[PDB]
Amino acid sequence: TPDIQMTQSPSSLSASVGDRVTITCQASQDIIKYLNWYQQKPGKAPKLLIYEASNLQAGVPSRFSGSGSGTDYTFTISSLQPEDIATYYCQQYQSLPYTFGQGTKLQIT
Amino acid sequence: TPDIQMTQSPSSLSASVGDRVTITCQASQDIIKYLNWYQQKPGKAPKLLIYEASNLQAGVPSRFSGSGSGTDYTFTISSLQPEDIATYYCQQYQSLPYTFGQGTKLQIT
Repeated sequence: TPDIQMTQSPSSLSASVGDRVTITCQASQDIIKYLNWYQQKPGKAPKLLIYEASNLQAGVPSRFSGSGSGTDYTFTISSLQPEDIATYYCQQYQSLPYTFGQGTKLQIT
Repeated sequence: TPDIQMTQSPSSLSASVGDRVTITCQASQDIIKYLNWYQQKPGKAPKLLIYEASNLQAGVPSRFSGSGSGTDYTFTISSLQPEDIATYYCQQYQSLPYTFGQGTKLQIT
């Protein structure tokens, strides 16, 4: 069985405080809605932000949101803040092995 | 609902090539068997090694194995190899939000 390949773009981004930022993920096969988004700050374990494409988890600020279906999904930060500097990942769980996108490093200009 | 907290030990380990290495992960509540193990090399995304406590994924060397149930789980490398140097994490998926242990950094002496 071929793995499902997740393609994330862009691989790095720098923006100013208060700007809007979007990250996309595309799957090589339809995964219906089974996609998660994680945040990882340096030296730390990943933290689940959004479950099943669009369900925001507890303790996550409302300026984060997720959308999409089929093969194409989007992660949005409506107003970038300093504490948001991290690497962000998408992950599919439609089929084993679960795979991650390559990651987007976010930095402030 | 309280989160389920995962406690991983040790947080860091140094060992020689050919040694046996074990990493433990304990949950603050019974998670039955719903625990995954991931490998992460620096600058790279995590890779799923083991699903539902003991099911080894494709492409993974047979020197890796997983065991446990209830609240206590173990990850074993039967013979440490240089390509094994990475950070390893456990993750529960019995309840949302899914949580990770703090990670074990593995290095060679």
